[PDB]
Amino acid sequence: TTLLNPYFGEFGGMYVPQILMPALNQLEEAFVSAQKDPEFQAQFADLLKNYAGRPTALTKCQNITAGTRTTLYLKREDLLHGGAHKTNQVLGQALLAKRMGKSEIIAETGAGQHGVASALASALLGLKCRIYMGAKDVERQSPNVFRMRLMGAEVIPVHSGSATLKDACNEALRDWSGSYETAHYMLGTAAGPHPYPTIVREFQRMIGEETKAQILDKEGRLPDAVIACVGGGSNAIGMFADFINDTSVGLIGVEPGGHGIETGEHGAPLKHGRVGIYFGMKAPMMQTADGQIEESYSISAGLDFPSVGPQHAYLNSIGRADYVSITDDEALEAFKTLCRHEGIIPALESSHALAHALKMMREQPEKEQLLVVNLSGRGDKDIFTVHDILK
Amino acid sequence: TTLLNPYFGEFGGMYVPQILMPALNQLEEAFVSAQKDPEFQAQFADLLKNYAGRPTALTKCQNITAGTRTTLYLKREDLLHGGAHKTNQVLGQALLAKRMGKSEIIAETGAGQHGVASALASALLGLKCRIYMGAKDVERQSPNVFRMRLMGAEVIPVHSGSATLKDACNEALRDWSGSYETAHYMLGTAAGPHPYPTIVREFQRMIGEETKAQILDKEGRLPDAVIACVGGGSNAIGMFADFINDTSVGLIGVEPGGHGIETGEHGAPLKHGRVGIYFGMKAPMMQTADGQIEESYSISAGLDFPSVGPQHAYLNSIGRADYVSITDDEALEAFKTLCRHEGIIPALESSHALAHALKMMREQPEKEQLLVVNLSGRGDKDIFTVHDILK
Amino acid sequence: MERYENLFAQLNDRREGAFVPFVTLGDPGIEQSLKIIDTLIDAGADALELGVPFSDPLADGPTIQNANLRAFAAGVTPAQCFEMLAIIREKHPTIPIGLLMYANLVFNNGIDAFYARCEQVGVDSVLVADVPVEESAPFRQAALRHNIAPIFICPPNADDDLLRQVASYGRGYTYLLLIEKLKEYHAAPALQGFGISSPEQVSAAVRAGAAGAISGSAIVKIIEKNLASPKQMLAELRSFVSAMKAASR
Amino acid sequence: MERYENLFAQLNDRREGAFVPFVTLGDPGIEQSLKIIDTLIDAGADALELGVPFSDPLADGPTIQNANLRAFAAGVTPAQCFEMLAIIREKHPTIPIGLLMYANLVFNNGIDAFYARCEQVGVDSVLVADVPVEESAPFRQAALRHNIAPIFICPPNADDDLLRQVASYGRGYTYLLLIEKLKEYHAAPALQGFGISSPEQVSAAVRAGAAGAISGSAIVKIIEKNLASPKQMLAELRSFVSAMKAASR
Ligand SMILES: *Cc1c(COP(=O)(O)O)cnc(C)c1O
Ligand SMILES: *Cc1c(COP(=O)(O)O)cnc(C)c1O
Ligand code: NA
Ligand code: NA
Repeated sequence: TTLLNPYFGEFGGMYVPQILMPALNQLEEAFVSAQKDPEFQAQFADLLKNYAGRPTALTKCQNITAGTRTTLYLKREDLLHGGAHKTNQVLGQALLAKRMGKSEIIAETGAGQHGVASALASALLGLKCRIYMGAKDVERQSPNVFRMRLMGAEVIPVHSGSATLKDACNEALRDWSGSYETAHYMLGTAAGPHPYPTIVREFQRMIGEETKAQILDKEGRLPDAVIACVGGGSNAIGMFADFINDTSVGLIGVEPGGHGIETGEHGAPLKHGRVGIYFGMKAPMMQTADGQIEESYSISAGLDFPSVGPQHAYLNSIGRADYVSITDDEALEAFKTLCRHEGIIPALESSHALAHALKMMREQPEKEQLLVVNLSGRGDKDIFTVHDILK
Repeated sequence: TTLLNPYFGEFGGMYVPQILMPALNQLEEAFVSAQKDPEFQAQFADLLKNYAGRPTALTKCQNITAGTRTTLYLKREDLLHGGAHKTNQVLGQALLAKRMGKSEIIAETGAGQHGVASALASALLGLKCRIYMGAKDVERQSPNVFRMRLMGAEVIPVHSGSATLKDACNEALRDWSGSYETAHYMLGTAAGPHPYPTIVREFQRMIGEETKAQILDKEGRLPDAVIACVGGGSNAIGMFADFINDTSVGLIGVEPGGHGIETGEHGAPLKHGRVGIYFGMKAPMMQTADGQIEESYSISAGLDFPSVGPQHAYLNSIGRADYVSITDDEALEAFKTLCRHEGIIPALESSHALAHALKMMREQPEKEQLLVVNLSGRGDKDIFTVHDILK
Repeated sequence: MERYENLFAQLNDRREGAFVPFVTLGDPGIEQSLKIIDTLIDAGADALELGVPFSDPLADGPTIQNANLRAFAAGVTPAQCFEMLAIIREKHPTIPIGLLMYANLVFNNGIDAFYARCEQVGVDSVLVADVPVEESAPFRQAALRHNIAPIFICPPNADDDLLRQVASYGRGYTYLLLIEKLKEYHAAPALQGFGISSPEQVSAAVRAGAAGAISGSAIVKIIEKNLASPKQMLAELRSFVSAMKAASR
Repeated sequence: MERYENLFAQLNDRREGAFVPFVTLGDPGIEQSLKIIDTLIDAGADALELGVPFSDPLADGPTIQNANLRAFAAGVTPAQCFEMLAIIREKHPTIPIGLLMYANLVFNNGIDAFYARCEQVGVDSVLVADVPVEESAPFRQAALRHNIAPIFICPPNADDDLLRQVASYGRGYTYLLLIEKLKEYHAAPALQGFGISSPEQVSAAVRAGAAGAISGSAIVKIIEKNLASPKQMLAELRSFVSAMKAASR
């Protein structure tokens, strides 16, 4: 028994051990309550505005599209406090934890962005925060690890399995199984068991709502398409949400193609994976022929979630949203292109979205189109990675 | 002959070789013209808003002041595009360069923040950018150096003299002496020869204007004091400007005390230096008894300017503004305090301002006071520096 | 078949509790695992609960997580586990055999096909660790079609509604992690799991009204501790199981 | 005194141009600098333009920047430069001596005190590199009070207004970087600076109507090139200055 539908077509559900169901029902109930509570809305709006920096800008990029009939706008989540869209929903989930009288937060992270976002929200709202991070990721994200500790969060390495995000995902659930009475599991993407896909979307939907208002203000009409990278699906569903009922608006999700789909070294489960049941949901997954879960590869560590939010798989199934992939090289070129022509350093994650937009423009330069790319985050953190590759 | 007064009391002036005076008069004339040009204002407002992310937030910090009668707000310039207030004025100066039909930009930088800001503004507005940076600073700011190049700017190391900011300052002027016809020197702080102190203040004054409006909205009255760090003086004069005629509002500038004023290892020329004539202006300077210019020391590389804007020296002389200093250790503590209690990582520069505010609060916890600290920038860039020191 | 029903009836006819040990198939190797299992049975195990190694066992503690690591290090695959299951059933015709699975290994090549494979090798029950009764429909339906008892965990934080469901949906045995209410709703015989690592806990379980007890990790711990000596491993396993079984009598 | 006036009158009485070499006091060392200077004079220099090493010579090219580095490496200070100036004047009573200064070294211990010190050691003129005529009031006033001629640069991008000012404010000589207009406004005799590195440029300067030429860096380049051999340095300096002076005749 649930208050909201846990499924998006055949995808989604609550595939967790029986011991975790009460925690999920409790969470669902608190969210439904909070959503109809004007005081909760006002408090969340206040943090978003006065703490995180919302609304974010909608930047028109004229240099990049010169000579073409493409008009491109970038929704500036890179300007959000923390440098990425991750901040929007952790603030909402933190407020939900408090509403449930919870005083501790459990969070998982791969590249460290979510860990840092959970830690900053916990610091602000007086919550004790413990973060699980795959030992392999701990080793390669020292900066983000220190930021977490600087903010008072307890960082715990995970050596089990592949010692990456998925292994951090299991460890978090394990912990929560026996601490949910006083602790809230702050899941980092629009995936996992219900009500998380729904909750994260709702707490990221201001991205699309702002974008709609801004584009109408500046162009007097809706975009022909909005484009966003898809690691787990949060920034994308955040951007897409408010436009779903606007049938004339294309929704384009970009999965990491890595070294190339045909090489098998990618992170595009939605279009190249296989439906499975893992991390509490039925969704497309990166897995072996035998059913073992595999890692997603990408030059961008943030697009590492080996699956994808169930609402995206559903939007794809009915044809409402289209999903494509962008390789490491295409994303690297988009990254350099934005730095040089617009003076904005995009996160390598966001660069995938930008790269597809660049492709839409370049392939048909005389096609009149109004596009919005969700610039999910800033790429100062990627300066080293890109550095090595170049020259 | 000038259109505006080049002096603030005895401080300021235009102490440059005769060959540079036409460039300064030309610049002054363009600025005066631009200031009364609504189209220039609208274009500058548009970039500030839709590109840089203005207005920035005014964040109330409740956790940090708990148990005291101090109410503290942080003006969030760390949320500005680029991560610091530097961006405001480079956009204005870039627009001025174009207004003068200039197509190239010359800029100086120590910690690299200004270099990066000049480079991003140049990229956005189609300007060819060359930046001078002391070889010693080039060596210790590889990240910012790469960011500059990623944005298309040409970075040129300076090995002359102490190979630091001051040496970069001379090299820029040298270049400009024989290229000002097509190139604009984008000075990085509220200092140097007239009209720069005036221009930078005016292009940073939105900081204080926004702060006033925001504080009136949220508290219904003006701050008892606004506090800002002072490296060269731009973020501080930016914050102070709009409040100067509000006599009930204290203006507090914080110079870096380094290892301690008494150790001589500091960067507080305004209160502990000696008036001299350098970098085109008469102002307090870090110099030997003989008249040779010395470097300013601070745990924070951004507070390295060995002098201070002439308007601050003037505001100090008449008693309108008060200047104090904060040591490396006090700034490190303020840095950790903000991370842990508010989930915001401040730039080590800004931390000096915060540290003084913390002192005002802690020394007299029962004193009712409404303070605003200008959080000039974010401290992700300082994560390494702080890392080493700790434990 | 009705191996659980026959086991519990026989155990009741002698006021005895059931002792069910759990091990991971292929841990630490196929050969050694088969020997471990034969030892567990010779020592007195009434039924077996066998895990199939999975990459992300989000419902298991370190003991089990490491057991899977050892198995994977040995190259154990689901296909090999099923070959093992067949061999085990061919040697022991009556002992109930239950699998502890993760939803994906069941759903991978089709749920019906999985349970059909279970029936073919002679498995008696299947507990899917990450499938709550709320999501169990296709699983229990498939299980029943192939004469496989679907097993459900009755958590500590359970309520009356969950108890009614577990009683209605489960078969073979109820995995207890209350006993009166379960009997009241005609639930499958309850076996006490979690924390069963000493004879007194077995006796305590039977005394509480449970039909038996499951040792979810103690067996695996003995394996873990004797990896260096296969012979000592079997010897210690025998002593432990023998001691645990006697406590059910 | 009126050393410049006496020099130019004497040069005119023989249709000769003035050749003024520039060097940095104390470059590459105090001892060697004094010898360099005595050599420049023995070779035919009509007047001297001497720089006092400053930390941030924002108005000088690499040649001069390096010259200051060498001097500072030798521990040369303004106080030592003034001791040198005294020694130089005591050996040569009539040659005009002009200093090329940076505002801070002049303003440091008080502007009047600086010019008073100049008069005391026998300096004739002072050009403050970073003080435009717009900011020169206290400097030229102090210079005149102490019988020191304030020198101003007449830049290429100059205009009529600047020309009138330079003519009105300068004394000794006008540092040219036009000649008719200067003479028209009764400006101090103009000396051509910038780019004077060959005899033909000297002759070209005098032919253009200038009273002479200043070699702003060529002398320093010769020093730079012969740092390894002090004796060859002096020898080459002599040949260069001798050649440059003959071209003014
Ligand atoms: C974490 C991250 C992503 C990937 O996560 P989603 O949940 O797919 O949005 C994308 N962009 C940035 C900048 C991120 O930090
Ligand atoms: C450059 C910088 C400063 C110092 O410069 P001012 O001109 O004194 O403002 C202060 N804060 C930040 C973050 C800076 O980048
Ligand atoms: Na994914
Ligand atoms: Na300073």
